[PDB]
Amino acid sequence: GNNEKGAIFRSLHRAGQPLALFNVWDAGSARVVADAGAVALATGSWSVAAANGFVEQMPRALMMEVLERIVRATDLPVTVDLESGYGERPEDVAETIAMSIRAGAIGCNLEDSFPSTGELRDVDEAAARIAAARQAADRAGVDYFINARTDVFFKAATETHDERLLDATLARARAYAAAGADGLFVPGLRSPALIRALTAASPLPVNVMRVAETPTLAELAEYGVARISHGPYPYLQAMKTLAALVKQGG
Amino acid sequence: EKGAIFRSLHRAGQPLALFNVWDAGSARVVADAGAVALATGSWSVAAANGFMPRALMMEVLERIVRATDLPVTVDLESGYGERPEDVAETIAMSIRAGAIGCNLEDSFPSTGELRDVDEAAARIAAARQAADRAGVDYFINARTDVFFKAATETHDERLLDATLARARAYAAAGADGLFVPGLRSPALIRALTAASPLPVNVMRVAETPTLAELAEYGVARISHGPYPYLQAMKTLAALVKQG
Ligand SMILES: [Cl-]
Ligand SMILES: [Cl-]
Ligand SMILES: [Cl-]
Ligand SMILES: [Cl-]
Ligand SMILES: [Cl-]
Ligand SMILES: [Cl-]
Repeated sequence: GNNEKGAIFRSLHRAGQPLALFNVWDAGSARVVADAGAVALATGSWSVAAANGFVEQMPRALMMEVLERIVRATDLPVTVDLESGYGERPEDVAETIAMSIRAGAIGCNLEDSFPSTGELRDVDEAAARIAAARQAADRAGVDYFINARTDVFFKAATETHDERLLDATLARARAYAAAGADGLFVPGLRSPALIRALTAASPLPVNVMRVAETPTLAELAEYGVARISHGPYPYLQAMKTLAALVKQGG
Repeated sequence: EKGAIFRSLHRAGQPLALFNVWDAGSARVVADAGAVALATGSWSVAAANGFMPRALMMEVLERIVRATDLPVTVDLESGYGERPEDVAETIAMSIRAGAIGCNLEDSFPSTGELRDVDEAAARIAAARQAADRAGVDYFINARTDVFFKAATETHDERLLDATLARARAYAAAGADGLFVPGLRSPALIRALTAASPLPVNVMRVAETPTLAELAEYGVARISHGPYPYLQAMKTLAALVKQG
């Protein structure tokens, strides 16, 4: 049942032995990833939107329909990217999370940026959305993993990534943990020293994104990361293969 | 314009090469890669969506149509309809969805058996009339399963004879193209294209022969079934295994 899937998913967040997730975008891709030995599935908002011909411009109901097809395609635990939570106010984000649970997801990514400007929400406004999500999950009686994404590093040029940004990231992480987040996702962060400092101080299991060849999975694990994401890389590789067939006359 | 463009691309010896797409994202990728038209394939769409009801295919189809300015043809399998009247309705739905052609197959969908020639032709006629009634330039690619269903060892001049007699009945009914999946023999493909009343579509099995070699056989259209989807999923599986 979904609580057992939720428990399995939670248990896989292990500092130094990280959960690696590949984002799927439909039931076919879900099945392929599960058959290739994945231990859980994630959706990615970018991949799902691209697959469906969009640039939270995809309506929530259409995302939920996609999610249900993904969930029923395999027996693996599925986490869903809900972006900023498809809601103006905290109560609206709670409805979104509650709908994700009804759709059969056992966790989410919930991000702290405004879809209008891409700017960060105030720490406590962001935390209030997390708290509403936690409450919705708690009312459902489900074991549900809220992975709180912070865009502190993601929105900053790499050359500006330093201790001040790490400190801002950690202040958000503490607020988000207190509000009921289960994990912290910090995309855009690649510095070994900063990742080490983050995992040493974070109140929550840390998710980082792999983009370049470096750092590698083994390196990230050694820094103490608990979860590794790849964004739309899987979808983009699949589509590269498709485009090359077309050009090669294959 | 889309329909007339698509029709014009069926040139014997200068064939249209079609890749079957299965969602709006794949449609865009293929278009950006230089394709001049797009096809939907039923197997790929079903696979991507976890299989299929007519409504889901039409929903998928509309999203693929809106995704690019290319002409789009849709695989309608046997036509999603018990009687010719029902096939006409499926065609009408596809036109509302923005498709400018279809593949329509002459076999019973639950068994794979061929319909008698007059019943298969009547379904083509109903499709043609539905398109004519809608006032659209719509390309009906009549798929015959003669080589698809029959044992390889019966694949001879007699099976070609059967294929050609069906093609002529289908042409008289309003078909615009003839698709003969399961036909691989170069001698039979050459014989078929020389005698066919309609531009011929063959389906590539392997990467050999080249698009150039097939063109030299006089074919007008070359398709690839679910191969593009399967290759994309191969890459996805490999990525996961590499970690
Ligand atoms: Cl993604
Ligand atoms: Cl960095
Ligand atoms: Cl991700
Ligand atoms: Cl297909
Ligand atoms: Cl043959
Ligand atoms: Cl095909």
